[PDB]
Amino acid sequence: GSMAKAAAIGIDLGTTYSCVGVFQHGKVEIIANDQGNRTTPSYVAFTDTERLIGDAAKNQVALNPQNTVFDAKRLIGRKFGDPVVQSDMKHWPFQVINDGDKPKVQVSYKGETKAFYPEEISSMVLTKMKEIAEAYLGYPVTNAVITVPAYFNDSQRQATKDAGVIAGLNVLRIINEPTAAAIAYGLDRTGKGERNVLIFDLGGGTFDVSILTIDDGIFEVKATAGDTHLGGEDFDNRLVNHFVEEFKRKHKKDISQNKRAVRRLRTACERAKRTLSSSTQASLEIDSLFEGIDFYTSITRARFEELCSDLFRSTLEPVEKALRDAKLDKAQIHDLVLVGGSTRIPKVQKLLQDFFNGRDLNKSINPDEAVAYGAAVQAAILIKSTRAAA
Ligand SMILES: Nc1ncnc2c1nc(Br)n2[C@@H]1O[C@H](CO)[C@@H](O)[C@H]1O
Ligand SMILES: [Mg+2]
Repeated sequence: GSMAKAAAIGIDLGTTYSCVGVFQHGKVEIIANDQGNRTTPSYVAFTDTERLIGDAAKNQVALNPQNTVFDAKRLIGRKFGDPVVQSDMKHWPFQVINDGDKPKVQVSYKGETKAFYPEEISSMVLTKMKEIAEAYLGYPVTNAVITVPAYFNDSQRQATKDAGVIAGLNVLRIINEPTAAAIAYGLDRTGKGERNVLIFDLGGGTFDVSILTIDDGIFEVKATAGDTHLGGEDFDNRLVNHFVEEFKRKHKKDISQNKRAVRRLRTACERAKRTLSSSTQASLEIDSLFEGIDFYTSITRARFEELCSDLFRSTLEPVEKALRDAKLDKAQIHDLVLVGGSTRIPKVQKLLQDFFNGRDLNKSINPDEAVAYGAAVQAAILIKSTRAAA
Protein backbone atom coordinates (compact mmCIF):
# COMPACT_ATOMS: atom_id res chain seq x y z
CA GLY A 1 0.00 0.00 0.00
CA SER A 2 2.14 2.84 1.37
CA MET A 3 5.79 2.29 2.45
CA ALA A 4 6.88 3.68 5.84
CA LYS A 5 8.27 7.21 5.62
CA ALA A 6 11.77 8.10 6.82
CA ALA A 7 11.88 10.44 9.85
CA ALA A 8 12.56 14.13 9.09
CA ILE A 9 15.32 15.85 11.13
CA GLY A 10 15.76 19.20 12.87
CA ILE A 11 19.14 20.95 12.47
CA ASP A 12 20.41 23.88 14.50
CA LEU A 13 23.08 25.22 12.10
CA GLY A 14 25.03 27.23 14.64
CA THR A 15 27.84 29.76 14.29
CA THR A 16 30.30 27.71 16.42
CA TYR A 17 28.43 24.39 17.01
CA SER A 18 25.61 22.56 15.22
CA CYS A 19 23.08 20.04 16.67
CA VAL A 20 20.69 17.46 15.09
CA GLY A 21 17.51 15.88 16.51
CA VAL A 22 14.72 13.55 15.41
CA PHE A 23 11.15 13.31 16.81
CA GLN A 24 10.12 9.62 17.10
CA HIS A 25 7.99 7.59 19.60
CA GLY A 26 6.43 10.86 20.90
CA LYS A 27 9.82 12.30 21.96
CA VAL A 28 12.96 14.08 20.65
CA GLU A 29 16.30 12.28 20.44
CA ILE A 30 19.28 14.64 20.13
CA ILE A 31 21.72 12.57 18.09
CA ALA A 32 25.37 12.16 19.19
CA ASN A 33 28.07 11.99 16.52
CA ASP A 34 30.64 9.06 16.29
CA GLN A 35 32.92 10.68 18.88
CA GLY A 36 29.95 10.69 21.34
CA ASN A 37 29.26 14.44 21.09
CA ARG A 38 25.69 15.76 21.15
CA THR A 39 26.91 18.98 19.41
CA THR A 40 29.36 19.11 16.43
CA PRO A 41 31.77 22.06 15.74
CA SER A 42 30.68 24.06 12.65
CA TYR A 43 34.28 23.67 11.32
CA VAL A 44 35.65 22.47 7.99
CA ALA A 45 39.40 21.82 7.48
CA PHE A 46 41.31 21.27 4.22
CA THR A 47 44.64 19.42 3.73
CA ASP A 48 46.57 17.92 0.79
CA THR A 49 44.71 14.60 1.33
CA GLU A 50 41.40 15.27 3.12
CA ARG A 51 38.44 17.47 3.86
CA LEU A 52 37.61 17.12 7.62
CA ILE A 53 34.32 18.32 9.15
CA GLY A 54 33.27 18.76 12.81
CA ASP A 55 35.39 17.47 15.71
CA ALA A 56 38.11 16.18 13.29
CA ALA A 57 38.46 19.74 11.85
CA LYS A 58 38.43 21.54 15.21
CA ASN A 59 40.93 19.09 16.76
CA GLN A 60 43.68 20.01 14.17
CA VAL A 61 43.04 23.83 14.03
CA ALA A 62 46.24 24.74 16.05
CA LEU A 63 48.70 23.75 13.34
CA ASN A 64 46.41 24.38 10.29
CA PRO A 65 44.85 27.86 11.06
CA GLN A 66 44.94 29.15 7.46
CA ASN A 67 42.98 26.15 6.02
CA THR A 68 40.46 25.49 8.85
CA VAL A 69 37.24 27.47 8.30
CA PHE A 70 34.80 28.37 11.08
CA ASP A 71 32.20 31.21 11.54
CA ALA A 72 30.81 30.89 7.91
CA LYS A 73 27.42 31.85 9.41
CA ARG A 74 28.84 35.39 9.96
CA LEU A 75 29.42 35.62 6.18
CA ILE A 76 26.32 33.81 4.85
CA GLY A 77 24.10 35.99 2.63
CA ARG A 78 26.23 39.14 3.24
CA LYS A 79 28.12 41.43 0.75
CA PHE A 80 31.95 41.65 0.93
CA GLY A 81 31.62 45.40 1.63
CA ASP A 82 29.16 44.91 4.58
CA PRO A 83 30.92 46.63 7.59
CA VAL A 84 30.17 43.52 9.77
CA VAL A 85 32.25 41.38 7.28
CA GLN A 86 35.17 43.86 7.08
CA SER A 87 35.54 44.00 10.91
CA ASP A 88 35.22 40.18 11.39
CA MET A 89 37.98 39.43 8.77
CA LYS A 90 40.65 40.96 11.10
CA HIS A 91 40.03 38.17 13.69
CA TRP A 92 40.14 35.23 11.21
CA PRO A 93 43.34 33.34 10.30
CA PHE A 94 41.82 32.11 7.00
CA GLN A 95 41.59 34.26 3.85
CA VAL A 96 38.32 35.92 2.81
CA ILE A 97 38.33 37.21 -0.79
CA ASN A 98 36.04 39.47 -2.84
CA ASP A 99 34.20 37.81 -5.80
CA GLY A 100 31.74 40.34 -7.30
CA ASP A 101 31.17 41.93 -3.82
CA LYS A 102 30.37 38.46 -2.40
CA PRO A 103 32.75 36.96 0.20
CA LYS A 104 34.48 33.62 -0.44
CA VAL A 105 36.91 31.73 1.84
CA GLN A 106 40.16 30.78 0.10
CA VAL A 107 42.22 27.76 1.22
CA SER A 108 44.88 25.22 0.09
CA TYR A 109 43.13 21.94 -0.64
CA LYS A 110 44.34 18.73 -2.41
CA GLY A 111 47.26 20.52 -4.10
CA GLU A 112 45.35 23.62 -5.28
CA THR A 113 44.11 27.06 -4.12
CA LYS A 114 40.31 26.75 -3.82
CA ALA A 115 37.67 29.37 -2.92
CA PHE A 116 34.23 28.54 -1.45
CA TYR A 117 31.05 30.58 -0.96
CA PRO A 118 29.82 30.65 2.71
CA GLU A 119 26.81 28.45 1.67
CA GLU A 120 29.19 25.81 0.33
CA ILE A 121 31.05 25.64 3.71
CA SER A 122 27.65 25.46 5.52
CA SER A 123 26.53 22.68 3.11
CA MET A 124 29.62 20.68 4.32
CA VAL A 125 28.52 21.14 7.97
CA LEU A 126 24.92 20.12 6.95
CA THR A 127 26.28 16.99 5.14
CA LYS A 128 27.98 15.94 8.45
CA MET A 129 24.70 16.55 10.47
CA LYS A 130 22.72 14.45 7.86
CA GLU A 131 25.35 11.60 8.15
CA ILE A 132 25.17 11.75 12.02
CA ALA A 133 21.35 11.30 11.74
CA GLU A 134 21.64 8.49 9.15
CA ALA A 135 24.18 6.60 11.39
CA TYR A 136 21.52 6.55 14.17
CA LEU A 137 18.39 5.91 12.02
CA GLY A 138 20.08 3.32 9.83
CA TYR A 139 18.57 4.67 6.57
CA PRO A 140 18.97 7.72 4.23
CA VAL A 141 17.46 11.04 5.48
CA THR A 142 15.89 13.52 2.95
CA ASN A 143 13.77 16.03 4.91
CA ALA A 144 14.97 18.69 7.35
CA VAL A 145 13.99 21.89 9.13
CA ILE A 146 16.95 24.28 9.49
CA THR A 147 16.98 27.16 11.97
CA VAL A 148 18.38 30.72 11.58
CA PRO A 149 18.62 33.84 13.85
CA ALA A 150 15.37 35.91 13.95
CA TYR A 151 17.30 38.93 12.61
CA PHE A 152 18.29 37.05 9.33
CA ASN A 153 17.02 38.86 6.21
CA ASP A 154 15.66 37.25 2.98
CA SER A 155 19.17 36.87 1.37
CA GLN A 156 20.55 35.17 4.53
CA ARG A 157 17.50 32.82 4.67
CA GLN A 158 17.76 31.94 0.93
CA ALA A 159 21.56 31.28 1.27
CA THR A 160 20.81 28.92 4.22
CA LYS A 161 18.20 27.02 2.04
CA ASP A 162 20.86 26.91 -0.78
CA ALA A 163 23.33 25.29 1.70
CA GLY A 164 20.67 22.62 2.52
CA VAL A 165 20.01 21.97 -1.23
CA ILE A 166 23.80 21.62 -1.93
CA ALA A 167 23.94 19.06 0.96
CA GLY A 168 21.15 16.97 -0.71
CA LEU A 169 18.53 17.88 1.91
CA ASN A 170 14.96 18.88 1.13
CA VAL A 171 14.50 21.98 3.31
CA LEU A 172 10.95 21.76 4.71
CA ARG A 173 11.21 25.21 6.27
CA ILE A 174 13.64 27.83 7.58
CA ILE A 175 12.49 28.64 11.15
CA ASN A 176 13.71 31.25 13.67
CA GLU A 177 16.02 29.93 16.47
CA PRO A 178 13.95 31.66 19.30
CA THR A 179 10.72 30.16 17.82
CA ALA A 180 12.36 26.68 17.75
CA ALA A 181 13.46 27.03 21.42
CA ALA A 182 9.81 27.98 22.36
CA ILE A 183 8.43 24.99 20.35
CA ALA A 184 10.87 22.70 22.28
CA TYR A 185 9.00 23.61 25.51
CA GLY A 186 5.55 23.26 23.84
CA LEU A 187 4.89 26.99 24.37
CA ASP A 188 2.75 26.99 21.20
CA ARG A 189 0.53 24.14 22.60
CA THR A 190 -0.93 26.00 25.64
CA GLY A 191 -4.29 26.81 23.93
CA LYS A 192 -6.15 30.12 23.39
CA GLY A 193 -4.81 33.45 24.70
CA GLU A 194 -1.60 35.47 24.30
CA ARG A 195 1.68 34.40 25.93
CA ASN A 196 4.81 36.63 25.97
CA VAL A 197 8.04 34.55 25.88
CA LEU A 198 11.59 35.88 26.35
CA ILE A 199 14.43 33.80 24.85
CA PHE A 200 17.84 34.50 26.47
CA ASP A 201 20.53 33.16 24.08
CA LEU A 202 24.16 33.42 25.26
CA GLY A 203 26.55 31.85 22.72
CA GLY A 204 30.30 31.43 22.29
CA GLY A 205 30.66 34.85 20.67
CA THR A 206 27.31 36.69 20.68
CA PHE A 207 24.30 37.31 22.90
CA ASP A 208 20.70 37.53 21.57
CA VAL A 209 17.48 38.37 23.43
CA SER A 210 14.15 37.82 21.63
CA ILE A 211 10.58 38.58 22.74
CA LEU A 212 7.83 36.49 21.05
CA THR A 213 4.09 36.62 21.41
CA ILE A 214 2.23 33.30 20.92
CA ASP A 215 -1.55 33.32 20.27
CA ASP A 216 -3.31 30.06 19.25
CA GLY A 217 0.06 28.55 18.17
CA ILE A 218 0.86 31.62 15.96
CA PHE A 219 4.25 33.27 16.67
CA GLU A 220 5.03 36.99 16.30
CA VAL A 221 8.60 38.36 16.90
CA LYS A 222 7.96 41.47 19.06
CA ALA A 223 11.57 42.60 19.74
CA THR A 224 15.18 41.48 19.26
CA ALA A 225 18.23 42.96 21.08
CA GLY A 226 21.66 41.71 21.99
CA ASP A 227 25.38 42.24 22.11
CA THR A 228 27.61 41.07 19.25
CA HIS A 229 30.65 41.51 21.57
CA LEU A 230 29.51 39.26 24.47
CA GLY A 231 29.90 35.45 24.67
CA GLY A 232 31.60 32.43 26.31
CA GLU A 233 34.96 33.26 24.62
CA ASP A 234 35.11 36.60 26.57
CA PHE A 235 34.84 34.64 29.88
CA ASP A 236 37.67 32.32 28.69
CA ASN A 237 39.75 35.47 27.89
CA ARG A 238 39.29 36.78 31.48
CA LEU A 239 40.57 33.44 32.92
CA VAL A 240 43.50 33.47 30.43
CA ASN A 241 44.62 36.99 31.53
CA HIS A 242 44.18 35.99 35.23
CA PHE A 243 46.41 32.83 34.92
CA VAL A 244 49.05 34.63 32.77
CA GLU A 245 49.34 37.16 35.67
CA GLU A 246 49.42 34.27 38.24
CA PHE A 247 52.31 32.58 36.38
CA LYS A 248 54.20 35.97 36.36
CA ARG A 249 53.71 36.39 40.16
CA LYS A 250 54.61 32.74 41.07
CA HIS A 251 57.45 31.99 38.57
CA LYS A 252 58.59 35.52 37.37
CA LYS A 253 57.98 34.40 33.74
CA ASP A 254 55.69 35.90 31.04
CA ILE A 255 54.20 33.02 28.95
CA SER A 256 52.05 35.28 26.69
CA GLN A 257 54.47 34.99 23.67
CA ASN A 258 54.51 31.15 23.35
CA LYS A 259 51.36 30.44 21.32
CA ARG A 260 51.36 26.72 22.39
CA ALA A 261 51.49 27.65 26.14
CA VAL A 262 48.71 30.28 25.69
CA ARG A 263 46.61 27.73 23.70
CA ARG A 264 47.11 24.96 26.34
CA LEU A 265 46.21 27.58 29.04
CA ARG A 266 42.98 28.69 27.15
CA THR A 267 41.95 24.99 26.56
CA ALA A 268 42.37 24.26 30.31
CA CYS A 269 40.52 27.55 31.19
CA GLU A 270 37.43 26.66 29.09
CA ARG A 271 37.29 23.17 30.82
CA ALA A 272 37.75 24.77 34.27
CA LYS A 273 34.99 27.28 33.31
CA ARG A 274 32.63 24.31 32.56
CA THR A 275 33.51 22.53 35.88
CA LEU A 276 32.68 25.78 37.76
CA SER A 277 29.07 25.54 36.51
CA SER A 278 28.56 22.35 38.67
CA SER A 279 31.36 22.74 41.33
CA THR A 280 32.31 25.66 43.73
CA GLN A 281 36.01 25.30 42.72
CA ALA A 282 38.12 23.72 39.93
CA SER A 283 41.72 22.60 39.54
CA LEU A 284 43.99 23.59 36.63
CA GLU A 285 46.86 21.10 35.98
CA ILE A 286 49.19 21.64 32.97
CA ASP A 287 52.51 19.78 32.70
CA SER A 288 55.54 21.72 31.31
CA LEU A 289 53.48 24.80 30.45
CA PHE A 290 56.54 27.04 29.85
CA GLU A 291 60.29 26.43 30.36
CA GLY A 292 59.54 22.94 31.77
CA ILE A 293 57.52 24.47 34.65
CA ASP A 294 54.43 22.46 35.67
CA PHE A 295 51.43 24.68 36.25
CA TYR A 296 49.25 23.15 39.01
CA THR A 297 46.72 25.61 40.45
CA SER A 298 43.00 26.22 41.16
CA ILE A 299 40.24 28.85 40.83
CA THR A 300 37.11 29.23 42.95
CA ARG A 301 33.71 29.90 41.37
CA ALA A 302 33.64 33.16 43.45
CA ARG A 303 36.97 34.34 41.82
CA PHE A 304 35.74 33.40 38.32
CA GLU A 305 32.43 35.26 39.02
CA GLU A 306 34.45 38.33 40.13
CA LEU A 307 36.67 38.14 36.95
CA CYS A 308 33.62 38.16 34.61
CA SER A 309 31.26 40.23 36.84
CA ASP A 310 30.85 43.22 34.45
CA LEU A 311 30.32 40.91 31.45
CA PHE A 312 27.60 38.86 33.24
CA ARG A 313 25.77 42.10 34.41
CA SER A 314 25.85 43.51 30.85
CA THR A 315 23.46 40.71 29.68
CA LEU A 316 20.65 42.67 31.44
CA GLU A 317 21.02 45.80 29.20
CA PRO A 318 19.66 44.06 26.00
CA VAL A 319 16.88 42.44 28.19
CA GLU A 320 15.70 45.95 29.33
CA LYS A 321 16.06 47.27 25.75
CA ALA A 322 14.03 44.33 24.26
CA LEU A 323 11.28 44.96 26.90
CA ARG A 324 11.12 48.71 25.99
CA ASP A 325 10.99 47.81 22.23
CA ALA A 326 8.18 45.24 22.85
CA LYS A 327 6.45 47.93 25.08
CA LEU A 328 6.19 45.33 27.89
CA ASP A 329 6.94 45.25 31.61
CA LYS A 330 9.02 42.36 33.07
CA ALA A 331 5.95 41.01 35.01
CA GLN A 332 4.11 40.67 31.63
CA ILE A 333 6.58 37.99 30.41
CA HIS A 334 4.94 34.54 30.95
CA ASP A 335 7.96 32.31 30.09
CA LEU A 336 11.79 32.70 30.23
CA VAL A 337 13.76 30.28 28.02
CA LEU A 338 17.56 29.67 28.20
CA VAL A 339 19.58 28.94 25.00
CA GLY A 340 23.35 28.40 24.70
CA GLY A 341 25.92 26.50 26.77
CA SER A 342 27.02 29.73 28.55
CA THR A 343 23.56 29.91 30.19
CA ARG A 344 24.60 27.00 32.50
CA ILE A 345 26.68 29.61 34.43
CA PRO A 346 24.91 29.81 37.88
CA LYS A 347 25.67 33.54 38.25
CA VAL A 348 24.14 34.31 34.79
CA GLN A 349 21.02 32.34 35.87
CA LYS A 350 20.85 34.12 39.26
CA LEU A 351 21.19 37.63 37.69
CA LEU A 352 18.34 36.97 35.23
CA GLN A 353 16.07 35.22 37.82
CA ASP A 354 16.69 38.22 40.22
CA PHE A 355 15.83 40.68 37.36
CA PHE A 356 12.47 38.82 36.85
CA ASN A 357 11.77 38.83 40.65
CA GLY A 358 12.53 35.14 41.42
CA ARG A 359 10.76 33.61 38.39
CA ASP A 360 11.65 30.06 37.25
CA LEU A 361 13.80 29.70 34.11
CA ASN A 362 13.04 26.96 31.50
CA LYS A 363 16.38 25.17 31.38
CA SER A 364 15.31 21.47 31.58
CA ILE A 365 16.11 20.96 27.89
CA ASN A 366 19.92 21.24 27.55
CA PRO A 367 20.34 24.91 26.40
CA ASP A 368 22.87 23.90 23.68
CA GLU A 369 20.22 21.45 22.33
CA ALA A 370 16.85 23.34 22.68
CA VAL A 371 16.94 24.90 19.18
CA ALA A 372 17.58 21.53 17.39
CA TYR A 373 14.94 19.99 19.73
CA GLY A 374 12.24 22.42 18.54
CA ALA A 375 13.37 22.09 14.89
CA ALA A 376 12.93 18.25 15.17
CA VAL A 377 9.41 18.72 16.68
CA GLN A 378 8.49 21.00 13.72
CA ALA A 379 10.04 18.65 11.10
CA ALA A 380 7.79 15.75 12.24
CA ILE A 381 4.67 18.06 12.11
CA LEU A 382 5.56 19.33 8.61
CA ILE A 383 5.77 15.85 6.98
CA LYS A 384 2.30 14.70 8.27
CA SER A 385 -0.20 13.97 5.43
CA THR A 386 -3.33 12.88 7.31
CA ARG A 387 -6.55 12.61 5.27
CA ALA A 388 -9.70 13.56 7.23
CA ALA A 389 -12.25 10.91 8.23
CA ALA A 390 -15.94 11.34 7.19
N1 LIG B 1 28.53 23.87 31.42
C1 LIG B 1 28.98 24.99 30.85
N2 LIG B 1 29.26 26.05 31.64
C2 LIG B 1 29.73 27.17 31.07
N3 LIG B 1 29.99 27.41 29.78
C3 LIG B 1 29.69 26.35 29.02
C4 LIG B 1 29.19 25.13 29.46
N4 LIG B 1 28.93 24.28 28.39
C5 LIG B 1 29.24 25.00 27.36
BR1 LIG B 1 28.93 24.43 25.61
N5 LIG B 1 29.73 26.26 27.64
C6 LIG B 1 30.21 27.27 26.72
O1 LIG B 1 29.22 27.57 25.76
C7 LIG B 1 29.86 28.12 24.59
C8 LIG B 1 29.26 27.52 23.34
O2 LIG B 1 29.87 28.02 22.14
C9 LIG B 1 31.37 27.93 24.78
O3 LIG B 1 31.93 29.19 25.14
C10 LIG B 1 31.46 26.92 25.93
O4 LIG B 1 32.63 27.11 26.72
MG1 LIG C 1 22.58 28.96 18.87
